[PDB]
Amino acid sequence: QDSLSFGFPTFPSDQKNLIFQGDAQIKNNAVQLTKTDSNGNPVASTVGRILFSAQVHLWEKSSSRVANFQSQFSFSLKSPLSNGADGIAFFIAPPDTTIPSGSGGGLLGLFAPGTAQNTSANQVIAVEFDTFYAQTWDPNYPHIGIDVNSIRSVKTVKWDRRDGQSLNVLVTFNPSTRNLDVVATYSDGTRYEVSYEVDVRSVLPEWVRVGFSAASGEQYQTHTLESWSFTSTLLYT
Amino acid sequence: QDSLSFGFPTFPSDQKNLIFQGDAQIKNNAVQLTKTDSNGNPVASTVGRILFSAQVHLWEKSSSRVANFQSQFSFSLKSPLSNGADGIAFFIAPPDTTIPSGSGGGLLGLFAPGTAQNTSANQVIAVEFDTFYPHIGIDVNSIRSVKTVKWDRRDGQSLNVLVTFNPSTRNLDVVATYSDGTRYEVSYEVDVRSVLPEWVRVGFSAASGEQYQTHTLESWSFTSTLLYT
Ligand SMILES: OC[C@H]1O[C@H](O)[C@@H](O)[C@@H](O)[C@@H]1O
Repeated sequence: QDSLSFGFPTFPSDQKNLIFQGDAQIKNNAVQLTKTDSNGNPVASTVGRILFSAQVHLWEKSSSRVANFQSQFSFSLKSPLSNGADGIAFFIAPPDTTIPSGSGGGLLGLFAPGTAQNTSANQVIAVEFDTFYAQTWDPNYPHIGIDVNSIRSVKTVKWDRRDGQSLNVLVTFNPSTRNLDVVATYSDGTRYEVSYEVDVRSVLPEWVRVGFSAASGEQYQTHTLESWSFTSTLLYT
Repeated sequence: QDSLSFGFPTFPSDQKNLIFQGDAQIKNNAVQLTKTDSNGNPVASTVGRILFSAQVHLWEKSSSRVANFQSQFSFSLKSPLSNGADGIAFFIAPPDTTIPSGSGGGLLGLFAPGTAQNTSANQVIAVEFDTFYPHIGIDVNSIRSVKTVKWDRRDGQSLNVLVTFNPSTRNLDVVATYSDGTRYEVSYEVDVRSVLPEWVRVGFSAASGEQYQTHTLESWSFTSTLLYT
């Protein structure tokens, strides 16, 4: 299809179009990407991801078209301790993507340790929310980063972690300008913006899958996806 | 998801979210449900169907919600014969639906002979365009339409159809038009909750028995959103 869109105002436990990987699962109408105990508390050494089953047509060589898309979502992080790790990320990757071996902790379940910074060995675009808890490639402060085939963000902006508070995020890609814009805000109006120019055609295959990934190494916290809407349409360029 | 939409203004041969069953395949940016030879002419004894990959959340028991959906599509039928058959149908069925053994010809690849008229043995809502007088029929768990209206078969002309379901009135409305303004309408009240499971798949089916014709799906757009009834 040239156009595709779907919306999850909440996440009921009766799911049919979500691909669950690692420890990801539904609890209390939300997606718990990282493992939680019976008390609903976060645990260490856990990784989880989800993908929408339908494949998205990102670009079409044949017609020289590239999709215009936007993903809107909300998440919250919680922990008994004052801070947590490691972070959550929205990502776009090849349809058959699976959790790489040894991609826990700071790798957010997105990259393999041996090729984490090798742009030629990866095909992925991600918007990460790093809670910088525990000191090496990205800035030494919590931030929102845009990753293009590397765990080392090509662009970042300072960010603030607030326990238990939902962050509303809007990610958009405009094929005529090639700008991938990210806007995140807390209910009180605190806003965070970061954008980057990138030609998705040279980074990802024509058909891709979209979803989220999160991980906790030694330090932990829950990475709870609360809502998610996505729309995409191929446009002539 | 509570809401889902997709649109195929055309059907390029590079598809990833379509489930092809029977002889259905893409040819010339269109879906050819029934088999065609090398020259592109229709042949006898052929059945084909396609379903969209992602399951549609039709209704939800917990929240007591039911989906408001719209399916807009266009197709054309061509046949050198004076009596092309058998027809094409838009249908909604359980996720694991497959072509029933012996469902060719008049059964349109939708029902099995033994239970084609046994409502209790089927779970499917379909809107058929039968050409073997020609008519538009609304099927609910049976090949025996709950109602039909007269229709005209125009060889090689595209018919634009809009099928909608309003959970508030439980009305399933069908509107079909030819490019000259010729209009056909038929409506039926039905509670989809009592007919289909909460999650379903949507697609099209077509077949030709001894008499034949091409069944070409040219475009298709679908949208669905759960609402409070
Ligand atoms: O094609 C016309 C006709 O051919 C055969 O007689 C059977 O397959 C029927 O079901 C079908 O209606």
